[PDB]
Amino acid sequence: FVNQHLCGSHLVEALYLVCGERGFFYTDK
Amino acid sequence: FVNQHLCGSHLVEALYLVCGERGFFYTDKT
Amino acid sequence: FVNQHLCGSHLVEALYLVCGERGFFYTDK
Amino acid sequence: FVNQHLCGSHLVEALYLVCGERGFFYTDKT
Amino acid sequence: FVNQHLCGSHLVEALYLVCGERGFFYTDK
Amino acid sequence: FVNQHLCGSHLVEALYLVCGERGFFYTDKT
Amino acid sequence: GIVEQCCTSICSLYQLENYCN
Amino acid sequence: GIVEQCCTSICSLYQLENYCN
Amino acid sequence: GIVEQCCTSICSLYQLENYCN
Amino acid sequence: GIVEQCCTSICSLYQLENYCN
Amino acid sequence: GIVEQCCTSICSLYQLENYCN
Amino acid sequence: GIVEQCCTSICSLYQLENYCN
Ligand SMILES: Cc1cccc(O)c1
Ligand SMILES: Cc1cccc(O)c1
Ligand SMILES: Cc1cccc(O)c1
Ligand SMILES: Cc1cccc(O)c1
Ligand SMILES: Cc1cccc(O)c1
Ligand SMILES: Cc1cccc(O)c1
Ligand SMILES: [Cl-]
Ligand SMILES: [Cl-]
Ligand SMILES: [Zn+2]
Ligand SMILES: [Zn+2]
Repeated sequence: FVNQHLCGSHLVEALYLVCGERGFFYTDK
Repeated sequence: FVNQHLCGSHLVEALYLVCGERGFFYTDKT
Repeated sequence: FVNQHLCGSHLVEALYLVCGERGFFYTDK
Repeated sequence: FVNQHLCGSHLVEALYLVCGERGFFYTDKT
Repeated sequence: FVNQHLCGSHLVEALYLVCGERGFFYTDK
Repeated sequence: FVNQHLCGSHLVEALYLVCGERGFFYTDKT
Repeated sequence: GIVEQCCTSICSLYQLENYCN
Repeated sequence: GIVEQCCTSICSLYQLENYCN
Repeated sequence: GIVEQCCTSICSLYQLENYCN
Repeated sequence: GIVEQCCTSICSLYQLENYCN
Repeated sequence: GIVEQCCTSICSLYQLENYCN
Repeated sequence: GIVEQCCTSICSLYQLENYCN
């Protein structure tokens, strides 16, 4: 639950920097 | 919800918060 | 301790976006 | 402490860090 | 692992505000 | 990696993400 | 509270918005 | 685009949500 | 306000703390 | 996935970059 | 260190400021 | 400095990495 929603928060910001213009898809359901 | 410019990481995060379980796609400048 | 202080960090930023101008109160003691 | 403009989420967070157990109130633009 | 890498994320941002111009060193290995 | 201005906390964090186990040093304005 | 409610189980925006004003 | 809609301009929830999957 | 004090201008700790509960 | 992979064990930038585009 | 000290137990600003310069 | 290099201007990974330990 939270520990992987608080973690997703960090992931997506980690991927904005890295991916940059290329962009990314953030799903998993 | 804020009536503000949301750029950069503040966007991705707002997307993240706004979409949730669904998820999302960020392309940046198109 | 930390796991609910690191979590509060995310909460308040989640509430700035949502609440916007209306604002919010962030206490609980 | 930084001598900078703190806006938006950078504020709420600085409030959060600066207040602690006490807590706080954010109104935004008054 | 993650729980102290997600926590470091918060720490360094906590130290940017506090330390300000003085700056800080963030290592520990 | 983004081709953007990275300032303030967005820097420290990018440093943090970019350096990792190594770590880093931030001085701010030099 | 919001901490007990939101940290423990994942809160949405609509569940966060209760804690507004 | 999101960027041009919500960055260079102000973007609502509904507008911010056009970009969920 | 905080916004106008600490956003449109620069705000100290003591100033930033006027807004704790 | 990225969550299983990155939250559980620490992912670097090069490991994050797999999840790009 | 700061990680052992601050992640484990909640550090204040004054406890964070030891790790400055 | 980082600030002047990567803030007032745009900074690459390699450039951003000149500041790791
Ligand atoms: C792993 C996961 C679960 C739910 C939504 C997501 O975007 C990602
Ligand atoms: C839940 C909680 C504890 C302490 C301070 C706060 O602002 C909120
Ligand atoms: C505690 C720790 C481990 C690895 C790298 C760091 O910068 C800090
Ligand atoms: C947006 C958000 C962050 C952290 C915890 C939550 O329950 C919700
Ligand atoms: C950058 C980052 C944040 C959170 C978890 C990770 O595995 C990596
Ligand atoms: C401000 C802050 C964030 C995370 C952990 C701490 O101990 C303190
Ligand atoms: Cl900003
Ligand atoms: Cl966290
Ligand atoms: Zn976190
Ligand atoms: Zn910002």
